[PDB]
Amino acid sequence: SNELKVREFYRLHNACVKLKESIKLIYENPLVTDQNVLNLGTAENTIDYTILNTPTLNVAKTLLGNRYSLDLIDLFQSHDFKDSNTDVDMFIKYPVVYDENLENLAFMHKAHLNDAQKTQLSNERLEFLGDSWLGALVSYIVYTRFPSANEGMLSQMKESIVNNNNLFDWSTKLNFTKRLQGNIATPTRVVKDKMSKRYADCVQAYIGALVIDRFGTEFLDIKEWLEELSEKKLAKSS
Amino acid sequence: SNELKVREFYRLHNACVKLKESIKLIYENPLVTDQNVLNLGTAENTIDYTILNTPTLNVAKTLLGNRYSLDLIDLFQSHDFKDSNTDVDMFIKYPVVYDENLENLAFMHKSQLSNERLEFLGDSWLGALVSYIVYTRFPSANEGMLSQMKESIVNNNNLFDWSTKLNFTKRLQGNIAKRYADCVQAYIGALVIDRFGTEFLDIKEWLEELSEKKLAK
Repeated sequence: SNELKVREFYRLHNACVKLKESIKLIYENPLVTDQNVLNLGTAENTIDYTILNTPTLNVAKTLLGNRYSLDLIDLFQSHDFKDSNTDVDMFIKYPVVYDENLENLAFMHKAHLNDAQKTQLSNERLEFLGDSWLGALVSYIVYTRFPSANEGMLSQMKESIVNNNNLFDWSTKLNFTKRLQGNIATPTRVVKDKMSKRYADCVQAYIGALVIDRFGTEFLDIKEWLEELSEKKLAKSS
Repeated sequence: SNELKVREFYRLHNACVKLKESIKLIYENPLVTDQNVLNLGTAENTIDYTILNTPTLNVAKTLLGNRYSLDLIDLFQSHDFKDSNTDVDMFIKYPVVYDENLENLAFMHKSQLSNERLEFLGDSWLGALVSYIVYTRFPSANEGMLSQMKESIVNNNNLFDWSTKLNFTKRLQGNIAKRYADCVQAYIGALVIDRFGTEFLDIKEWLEELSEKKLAK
């Protein structure tokens, strides 16, 4: 329950961060603030009319119009809200997964259960997802961090980060070795199992869990678009 | 003119979609609602205290308290706001790049300015998005099946077919009767650059901190 509060806090905080970003865009948008880009009372077959008549502009205008009563930007500012730091960070080591079952799944390896159900009790799917998303987030980091680098420099920098050796070093830093301890442990006196790959996979799976919990609408249009293009391939689900 | 308005319209609409998503999460968060099902405060421990005195909770409680004056969820519904369909879709064939300079750069082939970095970025984001698609769409597939499905989608042959359907051809040619796949990828790179905001920001910052040694090099 204590842990659940921390989990729900970051879910809440990240939603606040998104709201703040979103409202700033809306308040300052060229289409919303003046009539300097979008003329009023233009003819039915003009783009200005089409746009001004959208639910979107009606909502945006209503929001901008209500600032006198509650100014969302000023709300955040007056409470000294910070996006990337909060007082609760003291209680955590790394970004939090909101769903406790999902977090625990990230560390799970290989009467009875269906091969389908054991599949849900294995971090394999999460690892697959997390591997892809680690690559994308790191690619974004290198691309934005080195605006002059060419493809070869970006690829190399990325490779230096996402390789298994580096991920195993991350697992140690994040203390995943303890996460994987349960009832059965090899004593200090007997030769241990090979654990390196297993640790690296957990890192990927943990990122996969962070992604499942955070994926919302930021890239939803791209996502739906890609899913549509992929609809024929996705149909071959045998 | 028309074109600039469409670009700005989608930037605005996507911000409205995110606002609507976030406000719902804020209104319905267990820490904020009255049931107080997690016994925030009642428990009387240091974390309860820390949580209660955050800007975050203070902001959220103010938002909830103002619903009687303006309820953001009702606002959207009362205007029949739809996330994925708008009257402006008339003007477009596929998702819009807000920055026209960025869109143009995506069509500038490698060997000066070129799309090579965008292609790099967009190739990894295509992979991540398709991975998310198959993961969520086949909740029971094993890793092997997910990989087979994904690979059947993101290979250069499929990407070539897409570039054709999308008519990225009629944009690069006119006079004369792998390059094209790279454009599809660069375009996604552009879409990504335009949309990346706060949704994955905490993970991105954490990964960057973890990567600082490597990046300093």
